[PDB]
Amino acid sequence: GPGMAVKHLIVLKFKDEITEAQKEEFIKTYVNLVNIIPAMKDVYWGKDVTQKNKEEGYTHIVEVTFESVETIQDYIIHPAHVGFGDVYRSFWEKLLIFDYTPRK
Amino acid sequence: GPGMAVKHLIVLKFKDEITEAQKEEFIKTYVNLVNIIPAMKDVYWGKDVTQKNKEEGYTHIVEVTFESVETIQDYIIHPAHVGFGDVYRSFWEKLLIFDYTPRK
Ligand SMILES: CCCCCCCCCc1cc(O)cc(O)c1C(=O)O
Ligand SMILES: CCCCCCCCCc1cc(O)cc(O)c1C(=O)O
Repeated sequence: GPGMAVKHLIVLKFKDEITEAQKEEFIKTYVNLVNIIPAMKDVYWGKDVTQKNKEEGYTHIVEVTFESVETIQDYIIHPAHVGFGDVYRSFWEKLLIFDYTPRK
Repeated sequence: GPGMAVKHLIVLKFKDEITEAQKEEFIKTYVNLVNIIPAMKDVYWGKDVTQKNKEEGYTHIVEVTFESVETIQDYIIHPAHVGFGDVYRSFWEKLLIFDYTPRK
């Protein structure tokens, strides 16, 4: 179509002791970044329900739509993104980061 | 619309010896499954461009929409899916699978 987009995909595992209340606060603050970082055009997330890689332990997936890899860079270095890591890095055990253009 | 569908997300790293042409043939013959497996509605895929995961170097991402976890499981055991997985399993080094309903 006429618009171009790049998807920023994050896969996440929280540390075992993190509470559901803490996860909720974490996620609310993350999705709120759309009100702070204009590069972020869409945010959708979900929790895995099938546990096909239970041993690896990733549970959460977030998809963020951007116009280009250049605006993704603006999001990465935005002070609110750095600050989110400052406050919440201690909540996650591991992450996977991907940037790609979905195609058929 | 109000529908509550489920996304099937696959993240993959091929073995180092697999050629680009072989990866493309794998993807092409994976997308052909939409024509064979009733549950498989659509497929989008992409190649990661930012390479941020260090020792966990997944390269390819595929997203498939399904009605439900049950119809995902239909796709898993369908003989054309079993056959695809059987004969290409030696292609990949790392594989993660997630099933989730995207939400805001
Ligand atoms: C519904 C779950 C919300 C998960 C939010 C995860 C935020 C991760 C922040 C981050 C940390 C990092 O060390 C490297 C990065 O690339 C990134 C990023 O892409 O945002
Ligand atoms: C653009 C790259 C295309 C990737 C195709 C990956 C095929 C994976 C087949 C499989 C094997 C398995 O052991 C378990 C599973 O759930 C599955 C699956 O979900 O399809």
